[PDB]
Amino acid sequence: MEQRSAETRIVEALLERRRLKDTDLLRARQLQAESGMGLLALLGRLGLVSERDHAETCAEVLGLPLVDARQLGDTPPEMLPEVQGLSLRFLKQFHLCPVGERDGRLDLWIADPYDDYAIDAVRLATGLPLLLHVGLRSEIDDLIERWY
Repeated sequence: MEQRSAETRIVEALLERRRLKDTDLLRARQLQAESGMGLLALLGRLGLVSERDHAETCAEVLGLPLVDARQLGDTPPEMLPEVQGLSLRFLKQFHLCPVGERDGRLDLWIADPYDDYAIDAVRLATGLPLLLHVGLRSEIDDLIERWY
């Protein structure tokens, strides 16, 4: 049956013949991520979908909570050292912010909860399991400047 895209299988053949390295792909993907050419992100940037409809619909489809900026404080809470792993630059680029730990889990406030690239970058850098809370992109961005 269907399993992988044609492009995935071509990249894999190239990797097996060592015409690509694992390292090439981490970099390509990083660049793809920074391009902002995802579908919803681009619709947003064109003015065609409000932050709120984006936020609400994302929450709803993924069965996630939606957190208002008024439900958070004006300084970061105390958090396990390795919210390092997370540069302020990374937070701004992907519009997300760690806002808490209860208990082993890191609460992550995120504008694009469908963005597995960014969520897996945070899982990896942090080594903590995540709990996802959706917010409006601008609210998250203001929080970031405000705390950091």
